[PDB]
Amino acid sequence: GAMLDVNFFDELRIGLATAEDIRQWSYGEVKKPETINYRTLKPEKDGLFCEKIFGPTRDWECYCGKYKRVRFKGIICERCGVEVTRAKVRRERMGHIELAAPVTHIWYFKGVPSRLGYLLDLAPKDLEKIIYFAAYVITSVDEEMRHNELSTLEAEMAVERKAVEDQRDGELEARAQKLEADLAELEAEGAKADARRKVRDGGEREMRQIRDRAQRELDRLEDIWSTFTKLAPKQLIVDENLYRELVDRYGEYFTGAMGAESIQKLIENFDIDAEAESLRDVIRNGKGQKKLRALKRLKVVAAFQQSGNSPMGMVLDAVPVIPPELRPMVQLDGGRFATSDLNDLYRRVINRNNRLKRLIDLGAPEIIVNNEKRMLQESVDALFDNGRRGRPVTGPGNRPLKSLSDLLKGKQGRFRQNLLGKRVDYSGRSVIVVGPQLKLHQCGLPKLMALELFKPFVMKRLVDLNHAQNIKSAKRMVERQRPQVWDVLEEVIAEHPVLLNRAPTLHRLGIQAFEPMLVEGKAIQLHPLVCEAFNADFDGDQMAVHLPLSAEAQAEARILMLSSNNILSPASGRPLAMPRLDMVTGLYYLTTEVPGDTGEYQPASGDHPETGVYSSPAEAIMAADRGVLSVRAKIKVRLTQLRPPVEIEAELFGHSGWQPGDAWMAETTLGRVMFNELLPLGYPFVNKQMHKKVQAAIINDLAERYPMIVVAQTVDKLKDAGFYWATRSGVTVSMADVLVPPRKKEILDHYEERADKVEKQFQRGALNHDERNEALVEIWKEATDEVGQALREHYPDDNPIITIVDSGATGNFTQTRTLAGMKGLVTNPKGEFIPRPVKSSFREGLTVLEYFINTHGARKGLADTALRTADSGYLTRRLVDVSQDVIVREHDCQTERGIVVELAERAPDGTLIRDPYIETSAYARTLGTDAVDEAGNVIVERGQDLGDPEIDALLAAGITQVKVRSVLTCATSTGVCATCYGRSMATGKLVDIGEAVGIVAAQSIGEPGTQLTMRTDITGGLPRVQELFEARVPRGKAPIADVTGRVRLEDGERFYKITIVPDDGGEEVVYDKISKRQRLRVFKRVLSDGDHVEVGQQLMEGSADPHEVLRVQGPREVQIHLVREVQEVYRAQGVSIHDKHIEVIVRQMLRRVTIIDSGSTEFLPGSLIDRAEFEAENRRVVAEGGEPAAGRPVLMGITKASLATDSWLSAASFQETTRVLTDAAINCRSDKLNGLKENVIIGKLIPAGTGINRYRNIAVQPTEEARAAA
Amino acid sequence: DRVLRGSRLGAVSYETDRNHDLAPRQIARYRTDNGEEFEVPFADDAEIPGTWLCRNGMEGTLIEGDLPEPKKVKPPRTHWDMLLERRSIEELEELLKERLELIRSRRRG
DNA sequence: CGAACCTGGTCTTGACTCCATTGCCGGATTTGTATTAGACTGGCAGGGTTGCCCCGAAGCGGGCG
DNA sequence: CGCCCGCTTCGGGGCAACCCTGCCAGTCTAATACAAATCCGGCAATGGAGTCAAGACCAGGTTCG
Ligand SMILES: [Mg+2]
Ligand SMILES: [Zn+2]
Ligand SMILES: [Zn+2]
Repeated sequence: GAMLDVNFFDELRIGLATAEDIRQWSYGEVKKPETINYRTLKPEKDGLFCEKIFGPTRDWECYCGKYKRVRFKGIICERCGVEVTRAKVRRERMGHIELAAPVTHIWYFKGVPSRLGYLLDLAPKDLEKIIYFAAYVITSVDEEMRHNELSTLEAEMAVERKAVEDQRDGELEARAQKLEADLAELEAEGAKADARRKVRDGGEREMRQIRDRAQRELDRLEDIWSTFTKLAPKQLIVDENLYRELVDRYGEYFTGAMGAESIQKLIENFDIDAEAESLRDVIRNGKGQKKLRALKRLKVVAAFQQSGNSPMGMVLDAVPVIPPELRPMVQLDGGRFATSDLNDLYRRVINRNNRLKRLIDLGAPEIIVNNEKRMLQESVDALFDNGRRGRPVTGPGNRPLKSLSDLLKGKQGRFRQNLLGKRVDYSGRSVIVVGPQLKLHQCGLPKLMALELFKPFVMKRLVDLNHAQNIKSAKRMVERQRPQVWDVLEEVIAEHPVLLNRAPTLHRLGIQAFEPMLVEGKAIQLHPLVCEAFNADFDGDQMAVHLPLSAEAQAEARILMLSSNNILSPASGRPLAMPRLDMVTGLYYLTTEVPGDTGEYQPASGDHPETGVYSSPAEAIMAADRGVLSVRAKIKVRLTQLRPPVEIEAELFGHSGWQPGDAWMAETTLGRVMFNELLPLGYPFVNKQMHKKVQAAIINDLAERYPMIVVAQTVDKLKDAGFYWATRSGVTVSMADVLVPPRKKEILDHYEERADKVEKQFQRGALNHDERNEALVEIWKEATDEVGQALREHYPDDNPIITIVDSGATGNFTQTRTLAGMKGLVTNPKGEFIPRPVKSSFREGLTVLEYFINTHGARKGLADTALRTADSGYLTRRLVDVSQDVIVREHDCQTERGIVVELAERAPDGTLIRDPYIETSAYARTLGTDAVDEAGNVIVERGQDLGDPEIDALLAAGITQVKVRSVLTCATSTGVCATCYGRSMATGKLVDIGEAVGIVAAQSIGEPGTQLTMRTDITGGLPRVQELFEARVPRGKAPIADVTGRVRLEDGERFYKITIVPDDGGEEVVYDKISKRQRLRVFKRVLSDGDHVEVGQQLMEGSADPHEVLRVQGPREVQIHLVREVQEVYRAQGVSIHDKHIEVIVRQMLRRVTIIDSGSTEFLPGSLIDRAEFEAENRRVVAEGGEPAAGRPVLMGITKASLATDSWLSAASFQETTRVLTDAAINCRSDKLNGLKENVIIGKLIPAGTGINRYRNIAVQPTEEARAAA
Repeated sequence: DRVLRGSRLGAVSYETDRNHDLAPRQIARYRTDNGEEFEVPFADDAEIPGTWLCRNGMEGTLIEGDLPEPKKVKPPRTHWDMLLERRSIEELEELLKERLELIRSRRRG
């Protein structure tokens, strides 16, 4: 392959390296622990920075200086030895260290599960005793020599133990003679009867301990004989004395060593093929623990068998050295140098290796040499991963050092810190301010910042206008800011878009492309209608300006990422250019209608005419500037430029009233006429009161039917009118405008009496401590509701606090209830309710204890908001890597499978009541089947977008279920087709053939988190969503049924006992350990005994695990279950997410199948493989003799799905980089670079959007007619 | 205080990266003891050394059979040197006889 | 129409100066190596409290050739 | 008799957001004795590289007969 790495790539094949690869990579052999001469500051020879080994530090100069130009290149100076070349080969040239003793690699030993352990069938607890020189290991044994000198050496053993017994009856005879001397000197004199036999007890105790001596050494000899009989390879001889005696008496017949060279000898003497087939035979016949361990070893054994990898590289003989510029020793200004913390580890390895080499050369005893080899092993282990095994090797200040494994792991490795997210040039940031005079596609830009962004552009341009002699005078002219540079700067800015990042970029609209314009000041002026997409209030938020350069980049910014082209959501298609907040209030006051206002239409006659008609809105505006007409009075104008509503159009004109000439009268207000002049000519008259939902529906209709530029101009006009009438609306806040409810004291007394009676009944022992708390909680909830109700009925409509709320601008009604009235119940730090409760509004001012109670809930909510965010961003991070490979490849899969939609379920009396969640579950979908009813005609044919009018047509015709396509059953190979994905929710049209819909899906799911509280043992929020996507077993596990029938209900000891009575029958499924802390499932009534359950009826109440409903009710029902169960949470927070995003994620969950039977082809049982590979393998192996591998569908969580991907590069860059990297290195798993993070990493063009070859290889020529006319 | 900025200990020059002509140069072949071949491009007018530390790292001689007789140096100092410079031959021979008759009187009695 | 000029350089020749560039050659300094004879004989010593999840290891009660 | 295996528990690695904002961490037997290497300071062979003075030498633009 390419060594200087020109951009031609097809693969990226990792592999376990060998010593003949390592000493072929190198250009030298570093053999001294020196870096730089202390006095001349030049690198040492044969050190860690030697210019002979690693290349010159100076461009085209040798070390002795005898060659100093380009004309001497490629050659080597015959004295210094330094190859004269360019001085960036020190970035790339490597070196190696020839070790004096072999050393095991740490990743294949220490990280669980251990790979040397599974390869050799050794325990890690006992393998650590081998490679750290703590225990011996037998690496070979002679068979037939033991087979006959077993007899000869047991004869010798009998001779030895008979000589032992010669010594032992010498002991017996000698103490027998001394004991008869004890007789002849104890019973021959005058003495005491017990003191004459204390010497009798003495010599007998001597023989007891002496036969203990002889017995223990005979047991030692028996032990060493049993060990020599049962000696075998892969055995461990602990107890040094036994090994030494065993060697020097039985020094033939076996070889046995200690440490990494012995492990290397075992890897030399190891048939992988017969070992592998023995494991195949064990999984062919075994059971239980043996079969599970046989699978877990067959994994790595067949991994080393299938590839061309010898497993000899797991021990290591030559260690390579990273180039000097990657571990650079840079000096700061002032001689305080900066080493790179790898230099010390290499110095430790070089020192210990040279010390080992001199010890072996000098001749040293075995203790010193094995201590030195253990030190060498620990040095290499610290080099590859410091902190892995034992104490991390510290530096000064007790700071653990940074080894090679710590350059990749975690957030500060190369992957998450420098491969994916880079600091970029042509950039800048500032604080933002509101820009209410800008157009939608414009933005502010401070000129003192633009002059530094566009500095090469303005440099070229004011060279071109002869304002500078050359480039250098132009640069100095820029740096002094001579005032014609601003006039040049306008020309270089105009029509050249910039990007506006805002961290944290939660979803796709965090980066948009605006046309810049110059603004006095130093703060970026942002247009106000993108605050909702950016989630940008003006509390001091800051936004980053980028700058696209190339023609492709400017076209992408101008066409894809422009502001006015991205109005709607990506998620639910509602507008985000919708005028919110202030603007909305303004429009509300502009279209509201006041009865009894100045200048109404009254038809009163007899004395005077009606005085309400106005011939034109021009006359109406003149009568409004004079103080006659209010803006909000009901009059009868005669319009000629506005399209009447559908009933009046069909009345006055029937079929074709074209509006620019026609005239028609209407009783409206003047405000609604001025409002409808903002909307375009084709749009009908509205004549309502501009609630925020009404404006959302208007902009959704106007975006679904008109082109985009009309939508942008209409939204801009609504912004201008909304601000201008928001100033006039008079919405102020004064404490005279916060009215208190007059009946409040009576309400508080009436509930205070009930609180007093509950407290009295607790004091008289009629109920315990918890039930009185529950009674008080319910009473004060009732009090809160009554105070809020009286407050709601007390206010007028033109009270500005209730006007802001009931317009829909901002704020719910509970905030008005807490401004005036009652705060209510305030929570505990644990989560319960404080039973006091707070009875003062914030207008009246709280007391000390009430405020101290409120602080609990406030700080709890704020800290919970912080932690959730971290969790919501992390969930998004996981989901992006899960669905990074769902990109739209084909126009049409052309299947016929597809899901059904509930779609306005049946009324009991019998109508078509509309299902409320249709917009998330039915719209923007393409039918696979047709709509037919009562053997009638077709209604909606195959493959239609199925928007609002055709849903209205289906509900008019009277059907309830349509079979529609989905991205669950798109039958394309790699990612979905287009027509299964349906309408792209951002465009309004059909999805393109380059979209990365997995990323849009992941961002729209984990985008609106944050704000997703919890509740008052089912998990009910963001951790519930997370355990759904992780496919966990839930906390409140409620088991589901397995077959129909009546139930065998029983309340056992302190918890339940439920069993299903079968109907064929068969074996009864027994559910024993169901807690009484749970509840039984209620439906339609509670679960009663003898009731007939379904096949997968949920028995108890809580959360069903998706594994069990997969195993019982298959893939379809677990898809329905997951979608319903996630959308239940998001509807509980009231967040519109369309289901196809969740379907994109669930389709990534249900890819793989498991292997319960190998068939006879390549598939290990329990392993998880992709479904398409499984089917293609069965299609290959039905020929050449037919056997099926048996497959079952699995539902796996999203971590394991992301880590068991095909490309090792993405799975290394995601998480668990060490283990992913080491088993990819074992499997020799070649990447194909076909994914989506990999092309981001290696810098080439990603295969989505404008990167795919359907758009990247467009030939663009001038047409021949205009060519001839040119 | 200042600043931060730092430099690698070395200069970065920039000239024409021309490739059409260079200084013409030879190719010599050195050989280790264990059959390894290495090619080293020396310049033309350059006294080519007889031995050369190769890419492998062990000392390699040239493939031309001249063998200029490098006259390899003495062994530095041995335990025999540190013993002989503080004792004498008749004393060491006396001790040799003492251990000789010691293993004799041990063995045959 | 020719004479004589004086001046654009064009180039060379010789004489003189200066200056790098080895070449010894000797002293200064710099770095490596060796050697010190009473006896001296198994480390300090510190931290560490989140929570959750997945998985693998050691062990204990349960039966059994 | 001693023999082995199914659940339990103990332990152990991995992860926990994102913009800016910061800027340089420690300690004791002590010297001689000699030799190779290195370096640096000063004349001494230069001859090459530059510099000036002088002139010969044209062959063409400027002026008198
Ligand atoms: Mg903010
Ligand atoms: Zn050199
Ligand atoms: Zn499809």
